[PDB]
Amino acid sequence: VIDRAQQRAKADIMAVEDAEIFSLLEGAATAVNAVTISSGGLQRAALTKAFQEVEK
Amino acid sequence: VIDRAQQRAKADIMAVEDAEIFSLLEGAATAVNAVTISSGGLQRAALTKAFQEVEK
Amino acid sequence: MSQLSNQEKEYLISKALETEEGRVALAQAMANPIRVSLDYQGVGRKLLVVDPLPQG
Amino acid sequence: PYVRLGYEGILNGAHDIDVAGLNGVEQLAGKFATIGANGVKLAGDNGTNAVGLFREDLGDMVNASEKASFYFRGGEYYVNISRTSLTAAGIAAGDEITCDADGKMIKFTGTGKALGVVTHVGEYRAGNMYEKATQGVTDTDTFIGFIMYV
Amino acid sequence: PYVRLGYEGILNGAHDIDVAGLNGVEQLAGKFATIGANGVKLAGDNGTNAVGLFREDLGDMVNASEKASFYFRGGEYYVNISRTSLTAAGIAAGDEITCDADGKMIKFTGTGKALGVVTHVGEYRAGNMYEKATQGVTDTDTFIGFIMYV
Amino acid sequence: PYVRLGYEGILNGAHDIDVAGLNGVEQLAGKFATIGANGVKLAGDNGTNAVGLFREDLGDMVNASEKASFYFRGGEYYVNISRTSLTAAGIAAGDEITCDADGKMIKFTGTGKALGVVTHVGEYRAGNMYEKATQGVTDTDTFIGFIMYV
Amino acid sequence: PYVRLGYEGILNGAHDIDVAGLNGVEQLAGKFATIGANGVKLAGDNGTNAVGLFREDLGDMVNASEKASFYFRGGEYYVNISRTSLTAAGIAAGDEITCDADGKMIKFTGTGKALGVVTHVGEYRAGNMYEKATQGVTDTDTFIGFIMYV
Repeated sequence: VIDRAQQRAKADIMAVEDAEIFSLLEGAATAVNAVTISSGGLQRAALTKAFQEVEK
Repeated sequence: VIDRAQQRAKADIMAVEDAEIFSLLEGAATAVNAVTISSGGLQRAALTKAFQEVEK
Repeated sequence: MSQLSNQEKEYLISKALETEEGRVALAQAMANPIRVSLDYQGVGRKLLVVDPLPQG
Repeated sequence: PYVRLGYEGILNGAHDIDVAGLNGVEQLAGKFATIGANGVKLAGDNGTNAVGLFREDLGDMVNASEKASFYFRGGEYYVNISRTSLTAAGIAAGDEITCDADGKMIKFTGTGKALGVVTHVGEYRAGNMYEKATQGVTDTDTFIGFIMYV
Repeated sequence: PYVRLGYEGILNGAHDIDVAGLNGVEQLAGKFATIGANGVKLAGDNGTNAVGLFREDLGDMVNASEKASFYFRGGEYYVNISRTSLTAAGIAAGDEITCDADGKMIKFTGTGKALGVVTHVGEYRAGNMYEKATQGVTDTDTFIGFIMYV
Repeated sequence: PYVRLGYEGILNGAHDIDVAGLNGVEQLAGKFATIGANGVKLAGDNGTNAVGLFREDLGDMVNASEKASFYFRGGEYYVNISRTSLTAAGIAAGDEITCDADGKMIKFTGTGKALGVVTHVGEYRAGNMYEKATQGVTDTDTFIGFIMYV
Repeated sequence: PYVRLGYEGILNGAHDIDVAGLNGVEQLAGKFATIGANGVKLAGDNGTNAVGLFREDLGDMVNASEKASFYFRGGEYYVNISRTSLTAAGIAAGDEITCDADGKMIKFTGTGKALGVVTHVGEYRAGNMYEKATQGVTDTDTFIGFIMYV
């Protein structure tokens, strides 16, 4: 299962075996989640961000 | 009951008694520490950390 | 010590219970249950994805 | 292209690197290949194609291209941008590649080690010419995964 | 890995690595694999190969690792290189043996990464067993996630 | 009343292991220094050993004695090259020790010849088997804490 | 096979199986002597061979080697070498005699390769071993008169 996870997440751009987020990704703006100096603030900020794309 | 807990954790052994369990076990988890975070906070923060570890 | 007169044994043993029943706990690092899974018939996948739509 | 100067996995010379125009196109970040080397393979033939001959498609997609049975281009056939290969098949060492025209170095492969032939397995192979076309201007001298100049 | 499929079958070690005149307990020094009798081969006969973990015995002898429900014997566990065999890494028992931590590459059950131990039936396996002790040093070449020399 | 014997309550001093014989050099096929011979730190039997003599029971770890004395194997009884033990557990320096096999002075433990069995205090005594392999000096009746040259 | 009448000679050293001191891997486990065999003096007084090949029994007794010119089975070469550097001594009636194995230098002859000392009984050097592989380079800078490590 893990090896699957390992490809699926990361592997120097893959899409000839398992599609991975990093290969697929378009856009990303840190500005929308604000800027924080606490790990928690970013995490609170983050939950909302999928809703802008029109994803639940 | 008191002395038994002390030797078992550790409390100076002369190589004649049960091994020092407290020494052998996992080091200090730097991750838990959010940098300049309260002592009480540390104990709360650590409890969750063990659940991530998958230890009861 | 098993004497009051002082001597120890350490290698001579009897009545073992809970031998080789140890583990090493592993932290979760899955991605297989976190995406949806469905069964399918075919020997490979073809996927279509929409690109940036024109705007303005 | 048409200047003799080949050799290398990446030459910085002229008509060996493009980056916009110059008998081929290169993007300023590549597009990733869903056929061929893109990420590191440690085995596999990766489908058909290992001799170049790809076409970039829309968005971040590179895809198949090939020649019909009983024909060979008299023109310049597609090759990728010139890469090393630390991977089994593909031209790439797990890089994100773009398509060009002739003037770029590839790896050839096959069962010979004389001058190039044409195969209708959607590849070109190493053989000996006698009725089937050679590949590259410096021919085919491959010992499998040698850098041949196109 | 190179065009038209990566590595397959057995793969070549280092040959004629001659280590001699050592003062310690190493297996590197020219010394025997003993099961009993008088050694192997006639003139003009070439060895075989055998990979696994071996253990030093009484005198200047090595033999195979067995159990863990019997005592651990001799220094570090090691895997066999060649110097009589003309073929790959390995040696035929009843020769002078140089061993290394290189044994590249003849497949046999499990892997050898991060030291190797002996299991309670006698197979050879990798670490980590003890974390409070240092086991036989066989640090393998990169080859992981696939069957290989222990 | 009440007198400890072994287990880190007896002081046996220190003795030099680079005294007598040929002296090898620093190299591998060694083993680790800890209290216990298959144990863990602060849990190990101990002879009248100081510097010299230590026999593996399980793992590739040493501390004094413990291993069937019918058959001694591993290359000598193991000796220390160019570190002198600073404990009186026999060896338990807390490092990985590089060992040797030249003629080298040892410390013994237990009454009578080692040709017997093991006493679980860290000693040799006579077993049901006789005319088994002895250690060091022969022809000479050895007693508890004798200094032998191997 | 089964050759060597009576005591050994003195030729280019003959103590520590030709001069070299205590080097290599050793053991030095003494144990009693039964009468020799396979030369003269089978029974009565002193034994067969005086520093040549000796062979361990399976009760841990030592006598003249009972094994000769076996092929395609394991090594095994045991010599009886006393504790002191530059001394080696043979079997006698009774008494505990300290034995060793190889880890001493011997003398080669021929243009072949020694893979060890003579398979047959006796001798304190390798012969010209055509009875062992000539194949591959085992002990560097091979020529006639050269001192080989066993």
